[PDB]
Amino acid sequence: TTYADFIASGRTGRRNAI
Amino acid sequence: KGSEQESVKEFLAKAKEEFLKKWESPSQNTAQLDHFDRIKTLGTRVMLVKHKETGNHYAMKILDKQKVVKLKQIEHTLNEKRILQAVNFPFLVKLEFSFKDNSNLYMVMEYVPGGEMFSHLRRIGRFSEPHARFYAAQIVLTFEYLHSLDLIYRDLKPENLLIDQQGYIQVTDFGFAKRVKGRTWTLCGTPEYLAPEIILSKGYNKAVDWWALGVLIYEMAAGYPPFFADQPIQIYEKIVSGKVRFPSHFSSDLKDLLRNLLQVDLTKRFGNLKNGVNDIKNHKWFATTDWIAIYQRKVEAPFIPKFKGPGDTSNFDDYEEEEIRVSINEKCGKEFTEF
Ligand SMILES: c1ccc2cnccc2c1
Repeated sequence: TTYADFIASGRTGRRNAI
Repeated sequence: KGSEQESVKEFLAKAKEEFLKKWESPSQNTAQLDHFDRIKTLGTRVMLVKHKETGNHYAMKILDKQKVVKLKQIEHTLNEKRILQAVNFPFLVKLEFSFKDNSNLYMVMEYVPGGEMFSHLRRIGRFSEPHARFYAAQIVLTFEYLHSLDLIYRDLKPENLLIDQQGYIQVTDFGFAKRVKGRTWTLCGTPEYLAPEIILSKGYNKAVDWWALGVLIYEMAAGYPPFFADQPIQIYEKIVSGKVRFPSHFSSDLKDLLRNLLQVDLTKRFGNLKNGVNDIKNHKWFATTDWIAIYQRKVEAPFIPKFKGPGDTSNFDDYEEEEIRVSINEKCGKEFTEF
């Protein structure tokens, strides 16, 4: 599932500005 | 263009007269560090503090002048403070004091105790469409306000949206906000939320905020952003590709709104057409929204954050605490003279 893919990704924490 | 639109127009006219007065004559040096007791770090920095003379709690953003210089953020930081001290809207966090010392810049804001939308969204997974619509409507009005003042916000994301004790949103962090009547060109924002015209190094305008609204509504309703990957370059490739996939629980109205907001063609993106924000406010997905009631905070919120008392931070993550050191020598005085 796309949710499962998101949850196992490296970008589920707070995201910094570039 | 009826009576309701004329009232919005007149409201925004008065708002602009008030904004410009403060824009042209900014406030400066309205407190000092030892007016506050420092309590706890709320984000990274922003610290919870207590004002000694009143006993009020505030959120104090602290910027190290030397680090601002190294990151080439001098003008953006002057933008942030000059804009924040001049705006006034229900869904914008209020700046109460600002000042600087030898080492740091300080912006002391109203403390919003309910936590970042980010924390609640990640924990619950996703918001229902009525829930997401409630929050989205507040952003729609806030951008209508900011854009009418020639302001672009440029960093919309759940991390920057706080929930107050009434369950309503307060927008924080104006670090990339800019007042500009033409186009601008700075590569800035957060990767998941960047419009394609930013990634492709074109001139761009306030339409990037409406794209970012599209990303926000999607992330609230799906639980994950429309474009994600493990590395920023992979995110950018998805953003510029021109395709978006929706969860199967998205309503038909919601998908149609998001296809018009997440529109790579600037001549077709909602918010940027002849009807301006009214293409958004009159979309079928917003049919149940009473925009005046939202502005007046008369609509029942989806949830009220837990409140254990004054000064409690249980709706925020814990962060490592660092000293606030103030050098005996003034740093970067000329660069920040107007702050
Ligand atoms: C960052 C983190 C927490 C906050 C709480 N209240 C106001 C502003 C804030 C900014």
